[PDB]
Amino acid sequence: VNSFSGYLKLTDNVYIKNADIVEEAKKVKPTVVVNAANVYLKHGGGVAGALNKATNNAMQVESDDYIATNGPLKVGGSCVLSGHNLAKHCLHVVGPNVNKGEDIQLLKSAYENFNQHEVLLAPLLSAGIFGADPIHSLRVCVDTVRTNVYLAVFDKNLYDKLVSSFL
Ligand SMILES: CNC(=O)C[C@@H](C)Nc1ncnc2[nH]c3cc(Br)ccc3c12
Repeated sequence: VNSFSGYLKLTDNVYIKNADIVEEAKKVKPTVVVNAANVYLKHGGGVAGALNKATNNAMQVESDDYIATNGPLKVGGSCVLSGHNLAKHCLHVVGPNVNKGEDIQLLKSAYENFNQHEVLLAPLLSAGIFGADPIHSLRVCVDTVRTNVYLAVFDKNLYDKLVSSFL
């Protein structure tokens, strides 16, 4: 039993809700919140900009030190950093950005990072400003993640479409 509330169950291990991931993290304080990161950990907009804003820019300060030490992530890769006031940990995961020409096949590799964590609160990778089809992202999530994932979808119209079209 966990504290996630109001989710629709899609499969044995995947759950979904129309919710602002920032507000959801603040309420649940999950062990892991997933950020929709880029390779530079520049949290300017989309989910990343919103999560970082909620940390009062502490996420960005920590991220800049991480990059200065380690260099950029790989597309499809991840790193674990602090969750600040939102969660114990933040798993920064880089899905391919279609608006940069990146290989959509890398979306499966991106979701594989979730399997290193027993339970996660997450957005749909490569959705939103990353330009991928969210219906496809949900399909890859369900077919790749084996651990327990609670998906927050900000847009109500999109949430209803994802549920209604789910096979
Ligand atoms: C239409 N874009 C998506 O669907 C992409 C998806 C990854 N974005 C989000 N997903 C879940 N919760 C979220 N809260 C937010 C608050 C702010 Br401001 C900006 C974005 C999000 C956000």
